[PDB]
Amino acid sequence: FSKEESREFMAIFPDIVRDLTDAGRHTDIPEVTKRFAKVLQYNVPTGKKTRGLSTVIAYKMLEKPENLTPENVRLAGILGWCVELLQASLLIMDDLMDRFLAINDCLHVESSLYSVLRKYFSHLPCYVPIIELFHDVNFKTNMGQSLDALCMKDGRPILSQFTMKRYSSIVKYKTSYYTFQLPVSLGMYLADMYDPEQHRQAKTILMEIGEFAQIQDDFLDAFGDSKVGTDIKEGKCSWLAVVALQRSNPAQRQIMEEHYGRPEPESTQIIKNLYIELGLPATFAVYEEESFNIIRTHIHQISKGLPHDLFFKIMKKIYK
Amino acid sequence: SKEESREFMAIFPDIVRDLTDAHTDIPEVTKRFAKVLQYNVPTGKKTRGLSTVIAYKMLEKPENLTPENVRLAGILGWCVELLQASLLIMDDLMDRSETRRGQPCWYRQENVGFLAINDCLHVESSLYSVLRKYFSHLPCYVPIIELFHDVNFKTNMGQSLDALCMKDGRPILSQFTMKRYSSIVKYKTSYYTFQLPVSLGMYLADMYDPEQHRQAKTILMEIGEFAQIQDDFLDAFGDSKVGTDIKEGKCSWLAVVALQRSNPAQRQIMEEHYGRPEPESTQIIKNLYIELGLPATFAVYEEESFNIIRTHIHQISKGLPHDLFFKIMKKIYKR
Ligand SMILES: CC(C)=CCC/C(C)=C/COP(=O)(O)OP(=O)(O)O
Ligand SMILES: [Mg+2]
Ligand SMILES: [Mg+2]
Ligand SMILES: [Mg+2]
Ligand SMILES: [Mn+2]
Repeated sequence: FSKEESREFMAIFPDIVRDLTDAGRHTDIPEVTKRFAKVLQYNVPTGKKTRGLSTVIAYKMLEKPENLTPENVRLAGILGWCVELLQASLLIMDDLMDRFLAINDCLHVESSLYSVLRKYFSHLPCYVPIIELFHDVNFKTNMGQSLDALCMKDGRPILSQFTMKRYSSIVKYKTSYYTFQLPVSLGMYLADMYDPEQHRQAKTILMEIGEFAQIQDDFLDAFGDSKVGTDIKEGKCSWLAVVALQRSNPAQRQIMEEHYGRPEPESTQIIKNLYIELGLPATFAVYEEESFNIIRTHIHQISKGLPHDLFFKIMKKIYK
Repeated sequence: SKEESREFMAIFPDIVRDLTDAHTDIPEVTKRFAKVLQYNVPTGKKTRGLSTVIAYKMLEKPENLTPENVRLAGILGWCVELLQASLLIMDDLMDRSETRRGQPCWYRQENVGFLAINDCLHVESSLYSVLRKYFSHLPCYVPIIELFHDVNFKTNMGQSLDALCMKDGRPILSQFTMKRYSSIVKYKTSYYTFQLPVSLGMYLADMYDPEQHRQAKTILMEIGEFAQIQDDFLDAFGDSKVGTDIKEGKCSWLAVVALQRSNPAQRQIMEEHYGRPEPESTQIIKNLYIELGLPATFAVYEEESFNIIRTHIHQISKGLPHDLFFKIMKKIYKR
């Protein structure tokens, strides 16, 4: 992202906080409104805002050059901040259901994005498609979180649940819809692109990129140079665990049953040793090359009047 | 009414099918979501959902009250019940409560716990899918979506304000003012319980005049304040649900008025014993409420508030049926 794109995007955030904390309204509840400003300030605008900035970039690469006014690019930035409010609610729910934050802050922050949408977009033709997209993405993300939870019982991973079909569904519902589809579909709607066939062609490619993104992340959790990866300790339905179970003989499966999802550092090393024995690094290398080629082909084939350069830019960001 | 109750209850199974059986790649999680809805949504009194139907029936032109429109009002009532179910799932986890409507709290069910947070957000998100299915073609669609999102935001402000009356699980009695109490009740309870059903009835009746919505709101916030004060009173003075407001350190009307009326010695009993787990501390607080004459104070408030609200309803500007607001008063005051 350019300095100009980043600075213009960041310039919106203080307005969003003022909008949501009723600045100029003279509220009857100033204590809790001031607290909510801190919830937003402490949790929403920090670090990389990749999903929010991707919303702006998607809009800039989908819209007609003539319509790329400072006003329309600022609307794209506001949609980007609504994606970041959703991201912040999800990260808050993560901080809560593993560990100042109150349990209802995740609900509150999620609800706040709809107030921002009403303020800035309610008079535009894209309003209803955009709110329905956020509604649908919220519901599907919750389904993905529940499907992930159905892989654990009484603090132990259920290895019979670790199928590639279930893994692919968790990644799609829990992560890819809100991370990859939502920014691009928002850019399309702000560009007055409503055609279901266009959204569908974008979705096919974005779910493929999202699957590689999570598989790469799962690979690096164990095999990256260090955050220090805890997927094995936490019993996560990781791509590595799924493929290990596909590749295991009965003796190797017994090692997974005994040592996967255990707190002891030695058990994490036993699983890493089994992943090495099973050739998961070589399997990832083959998958990275094969998935790159398939996705590149699908982007070359993209039709329905969609630009290729947006999808190539997304693919190159993930694959480097 | 038997007919109203049965017609309303008949809609629930269709809504569960709409939300779980219309994602064919993930049947395990749709089957689980059906159980989340079946446990948390349809077993209560459904006062708020039924009140949405009654509000609509009293706001709509009699000649437009078709079975089809009454069913739409019922679907909106179930969306209110979905919102409430999400809120109580979350509140029960936050308050670590044992039971709700005489069932174990959802978060206490095997392998839920903090996953109740995801179930809360899921149940709330689900009502917008119901709205899209049945209302997307109607002029009331966007006002209704916006009302649900705004009431969710305001209810969260109420829940967070309630939490600013506690520090590390101990009540902050300096926070227990009638001003803060009134604000908690308005935002945490009255908006979703009283404003939302009536405003939904108004929108389905194509009544969009913000001033009609404002006048309804003034009366409904007054009725909602009495409703919560009565509930607080009965938590301590009701005849056996066994009330635990004292043990929980709740910012109750009884605690607020006790602090107004207390001499320094009585204040110290509140400081020492309010929000403690020991049964004898609850007894000490109840005994202080008796010493301070809170029963007589409630009896006077019940009489005066009834008369003041009846006066305000008589003054409601034409367009709104006084009968609707009197019917709500009669439900709450039982007269
Ligand atoms: C944003 C959220 C989660 C709002 C909760 C709304 C609500 C009605 C809580 C119950 O209040 P309470 O805990 O004072 O009373 P009860 O005794 O009914 O739990
Ligand atoms: Mg990871
Ligand atoms: Mg509670
Ligand atoms: Mg009560
Ligand atoms: Mn509570």
